[PDB]
This record gives sequence, structure tokens and C-alpha cells, in this order.
Amino acid sequence: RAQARRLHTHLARHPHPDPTDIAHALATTRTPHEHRAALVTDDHGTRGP
Amino acid sequence: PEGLWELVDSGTDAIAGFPLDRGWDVEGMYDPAPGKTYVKEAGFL
Amino acid sequence: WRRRQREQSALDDLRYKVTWKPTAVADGASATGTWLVVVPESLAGGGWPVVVARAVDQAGGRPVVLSVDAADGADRSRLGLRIHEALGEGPVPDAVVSLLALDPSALPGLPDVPQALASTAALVQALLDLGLEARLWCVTSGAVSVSGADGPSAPEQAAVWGFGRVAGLEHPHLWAGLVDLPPEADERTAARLVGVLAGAGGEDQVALRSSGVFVRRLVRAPASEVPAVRSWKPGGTVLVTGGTGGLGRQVARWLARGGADHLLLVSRRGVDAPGADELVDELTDLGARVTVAACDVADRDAVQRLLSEQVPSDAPLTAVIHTAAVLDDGVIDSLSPERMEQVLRVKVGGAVHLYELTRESDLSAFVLFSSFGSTFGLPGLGNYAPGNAALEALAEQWRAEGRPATAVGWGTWAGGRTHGIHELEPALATAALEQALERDESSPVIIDIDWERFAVAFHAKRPTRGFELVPEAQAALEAA
Ligand SMILES: Nc1ncnc2c1ncn2[C@@H]1O[C@H](COP(=O)(O)OP(=O)(O)O)[C@@H](O)[C@H]1OP(=O)(O)O
Repeated sequence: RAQARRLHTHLARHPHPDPTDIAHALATTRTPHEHRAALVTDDHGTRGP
Repeated sequence: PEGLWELVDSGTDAIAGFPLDRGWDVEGMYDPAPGKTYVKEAGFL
Repeated sequence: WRRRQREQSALDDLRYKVTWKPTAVADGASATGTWLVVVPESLAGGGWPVVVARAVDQAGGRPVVLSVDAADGADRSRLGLRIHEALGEGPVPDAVVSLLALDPSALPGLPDVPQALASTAALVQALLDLGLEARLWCVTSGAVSVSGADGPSAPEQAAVWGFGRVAGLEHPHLWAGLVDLPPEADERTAARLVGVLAGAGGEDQVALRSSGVFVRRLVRAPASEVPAVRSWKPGGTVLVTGGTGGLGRQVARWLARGGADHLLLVSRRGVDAPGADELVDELTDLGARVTVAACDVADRDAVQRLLSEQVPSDAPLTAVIHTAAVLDDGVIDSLSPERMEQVLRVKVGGAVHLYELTRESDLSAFVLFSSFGSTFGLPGLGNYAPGNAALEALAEQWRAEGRPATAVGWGTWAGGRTHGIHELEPALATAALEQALERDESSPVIIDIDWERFAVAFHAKRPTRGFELVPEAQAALEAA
């Protein structure tokens, strides 16, 4: 939950980041820990909520 | 590091009183000679 | 020898004070939904309101700027109409932010009540009336002094802090806490403010400054190791307000028992009080020149003429003990500005009038008798706390001006808090005040506590982290 909140705050202060780049960075450059979650949507209006 | 940058760029002075949870006798170890100190604030984590 | 050592041990076992522990700037969270900001219209768009509105704006919350007229803030029902119509046609607020305490002015019609305290009372009971579930936060500027670098704390916001502390212990859900702010408004400080406001809780009593963030806690301050200086000598005339009462009786007989030249007791009734003759007989038995007066200390003219006509010319005034006020108990629902006016007319008006009539005669000391309710807060003490809280801030204001003031906080003297705090014996309390007087302690807290029961009960009434630096408190908390 803290990770999700931190990512939301980080994305709030950014001028229109590329979602595929964020997906690549999250998938590759971060360790896969035990408790996992995923957001799969094709529109940039639901990821924030 | 971004915290460091926004701190230093804003000119903030990050010096405050001694910690109280570390067990120091902060009220007693202040004396502006034998085994005391004359400073009551510094940069602390 | 052994008696003195045992007495000193038992007396230092019941010494306390309040301090401001620095703490790390929390990461915080994001503001959710809509937050209802209420502001005085006297400020208009100046400093803090616009900046905190922006801060909640970029924090993810929805600001609701609610300007309030000075007269409108006093009435609870009118404030209820205003908040309902401002909040109308929209969702309920997640939290309420009160800048009402920022106004440095008195209440017209009730001149000895600050607009800050009346506005805060109106806001809390209006939110009770509306049934809203929004957590309430109240922000103050220059309400407390965390260190010597700070300036003197004002009395009005100190009264607000006392009122909030007592209110929180009986409305945990509505009342979240208070957040002091520095004098000037800055974007970084407001960002930290919205961060702490959005936090989970626990840090109810905090202050923000340029150096960092501090939280109010209680610590033991035993006087065994503190050296003494400027020993106590009640020379000359010594004024004691409310001498006929209980606390006045105890302090008067303590003064007489050793080095008393003249004791000027002041009360509304005086000789007519139930036991004035019996009291003055024993009081003059110790060689004390007693002239019990019959006058109210609230009105300026009465004290002005009493300091001129009733003072002996052979004994200038040295000490002024202020331990007189009306016990107007009242629950948060029944509080009204008139009850606060009549309480503050004596608790604050008498003290400030006595102080102001001085500055022509040197005083050895100027004692003020605050209650432990100001430090802690107890259920039902809605009207009792604010005057006690303002008394300290008056004290630091006087030391800033450079006079020998004291704001001694008292527990329950042995003469409705049977749970927790035990009854202080009179002699022990008098000795504690005696040893605190020469040590120049600006805010001692002489209270007896059994932490087996007090800490757990206080946590059950409301969880808090104020009693963490006291080892007995931590032992009691972690025991359960
Ligand atoms: N406005 C005022 N001016 C002067 N003395 C006052 C006062 N309001 C209250 N007191 C004193 O405050 C004293 C309080 O006694 P009390 O037992 O009611 O409270 P307490 O327990 O703190 O002493 C009373 O003796 C009262 O004097 P009267 O007995 O003459 O009323």
C-alpha cells in the first residue's frame, strides 16, 4: 500500500509520463517481492483511481 | 537526493534541538565546563 | 535527616513538566476528496489561508474556502447555517481545517473572551449539531514555545490549545488535534502542514517551525539535582487572591509559617466568607499582619485602589499569588460564550490587571495557579481548561517582558477525579511549590499519579503518545 501511494504521488508531479515506460521500469528495474499487485488498462483515466 | 536538493536550494537550515528518545540527559548536559557542552542543537537523524 | 531525605524522595517522585520533543518529518500522504477550510474574513486573502488552500489543492484534496465574518463566528447556530449553506450542493467533507484561531482580537460585548476560543467552541458544537463525521483540525500561529528561540506564546491561542486538549478526550472521532504554525506563511511549511493533516493520527499535539517539527510530551523533572538560587523570602506585603477558599487558605498559612511580614488576602466576600475569622486567627497566630479584603479582583478600579489604600506603607508588595476563580463546570454541549466570559473575567482578568497595575513596584515573584486539566485535560472540564492554559502563555509573555512570573500547575489538593490522580497532601504541595520557586522553573507540574491506572485509563479514553518519555507510562502501556 505504501508503494502504491508513493507511486501515485510521484506520478501526480510529472507532466504526462509515458505509461509503457513506467510499465517497463516497474517490471524490470524493481525486485518481484511476495505480495504483488497489477494494473491492466488501456486508457489513461483509470490508472490513477 | 531530491530531498537534499529541495532542502539546499530553498536555503533551509536543518539544525534543531537534541534528540530526546536517545536516553541523553539533555536538560542536564547543557552548561554555557568540566564535562558539559555549550551547544543545544545540531543536525540529527 | 532521614525524615528530610524521605520527604525529598517522595516529593521528587511527583514532579513533572511538559516539553516539545523534536521528531522526524513524516513522509505523509495525499489529501483525499474535499477538505472544508474555515477562515476569518478579517484576514481576507492574506497569508496563511491562501497558502494552505493551495497546499491542499496540490495535495490532491478539494479546497472549500469559507470566509466567516467576525461576529458570525461567535454564534454556534449562525455558524451552523453558514457552514450548511457553504457545504450545500456537494459531498460531505472528509476533514475540516480551522484557521479561526488566527484572529488576534477580543469578543465585542464579552470583552474578556478571545475571538479565537469562542470561534473554536462555536465550530466544534456546530459540527456536533450538523452530525458530520469529518475529523476536525485547528491551526494556530504562535500558540506555544517549543524552545528558547521562539518568542512568547500568546494567551488566546493557548486558551484554544487547552480547550482543544480537553475536548479531544471526550470527542475522539470529531477532534483530531491541533497544529501550531510559525509566524509567517511559507509554501514548504504549508506542504508539511497538509502532510501531517492527512496522516493517520496519534500526533494530535504538534508544532511546526523553520528548524523542524515538534510534538508535545510530558517528562519527569525531579528537583533533587538542580542547584538552588535566590531563596524564598516572603518579605513585605504579599497579596493572595481568594484567600478565604481552600487553596488560598493553604498558601496563606504556608506563607505565614516562615518569614511573612504582611499577608493581604483578597476575596469577593472576605470577612463574610465561611471561616474568615477562624482562618485569620490562626494566620495571625504566626506573627502575620493580616488584613482580609472584600472586593473582586476582576474590575481594574478595585485592584487599583486596593494597591494604593489597603497596602501598608511599611511593607512594599513583593509577591502576588493568584489562586481565585469560579468553578463553572460544564460539558461541551452546554458551553456558551457567557460562561467563558464569567470564568475568564476572574481567571485571566484578575491576573492581567494585577500584573499591569505593577511595573511601578518591584515584585519578588508572581505566581499563577494553573490546573493539571490544562496539561492533560479531563472529561467534563470544558470551561475549566482554557483559563488555566492561558495563564502559562501569560507567564512566558511576562518573562519575555522580564518579570519574575510562574505558572505552577497543580493536581488535586486534599481538600471529581478520584480515578488516577491522588489527592496531594497540603504540606507536600506547599514544599513542592517552595522548592520550585527559587529554582526559577517557568512551568512546573506538581501532580501525584498512579500510572498503573492513570495511563491505561487515559489511553482507553483516547489513544495518545504524550506519555512516552515517562518510563512508568511506557511500562503501564506495554504491560497491557
Ligand atoms: N472574582 C473574584 N475576585 C476575588 N476572589 C474571587 C473571585 N471569584 C472567586 N474568588 C475566590 O475564589 C475562592 C475559591 O474558593 P473555592 O474553594 O470556591 O475554589 P478553590 O478550591 O480553588 O479555592 C473563593 O474563596 C472566592 O472568594 P469568595 O469566597 O469571597 O467568593
